Amino acid sequence: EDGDYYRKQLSPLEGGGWLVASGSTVAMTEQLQMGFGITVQYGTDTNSV
Amino acid sequence: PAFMLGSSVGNFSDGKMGRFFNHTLVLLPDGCGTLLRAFYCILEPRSGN
Amino acid sequence: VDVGPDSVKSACIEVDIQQTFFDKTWPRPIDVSKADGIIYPQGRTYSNITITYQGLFPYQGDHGDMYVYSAGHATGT
Ligand SMILES: *[C@@H]1O[C@H](CO)[C@@H](O[C@@H]2O[C@H](CO)[C@@H](O)[C@H](O)[C@H]2NC(C)=O)[C@H](O)[C@H]1NC(C)=O
Ligand SMILES: *[C@@H]1O[C@H](CO)[C@@H](O)[C@H](O)[C@H]1NC(C)=O
Repeated sequence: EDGDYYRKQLSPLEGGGWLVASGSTVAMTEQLQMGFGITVQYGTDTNSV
Repeated sequence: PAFMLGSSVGNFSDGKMGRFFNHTLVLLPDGCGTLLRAFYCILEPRSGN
Repeated sequence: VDVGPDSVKSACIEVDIQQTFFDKTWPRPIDVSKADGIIYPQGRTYSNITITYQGLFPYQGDHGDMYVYSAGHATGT
């Protein structure tokens, strides 16, 4: 649900403290919409895709 | 040598350091050094002696 | 998910701590002129030329984190 608050604990060596966050939601329509992200790489390996 | 890789650290049930969480990369040589077994999977502690 | 054969009874055998014996000095600093532990360029190569390159490398001559393993306790066979 919207306004949800989440949290978790942290190990002592990483500086202590508790990690906290808040989340929000968007409802569905009849048809589902999604997001795509394209990134291409040139010199990592042999040019082969 | 056999390696463990992870982004989350912690202490064990008796507080001993070495406990990790969530997905973890495990490297294990085997086959008298001929094989290089590896997996990015979930490790779960055992509750025995 | 993948195929993994399952384990047996969960009595883990006894484990010691003898790091005092493990404390031995075999320091081997790395020699860049000897060119050991030197990454290659990821996708290209050259031949018979000197070239400056920016990337990932170790410092010259570090003592590092030399650890070892050894056999356990044994009484004959
Ligand atoms: C690699 O390149 C070097 C120089 O860039 C070449 O070395 C020269 O070789 C000639 C012929 O043997 C000599 O007359 C020069 O004095 C050398 N120059 C030096 C040593 O600076 C070398 O021959 C090349 N290697 C190959 C296989 O062609
Ligand atoms: C060895 O382990 C892998 C991964 O758990 C498994 O896929 C394979 O079947 C095992 N082989 C034998 C002989 O148990």
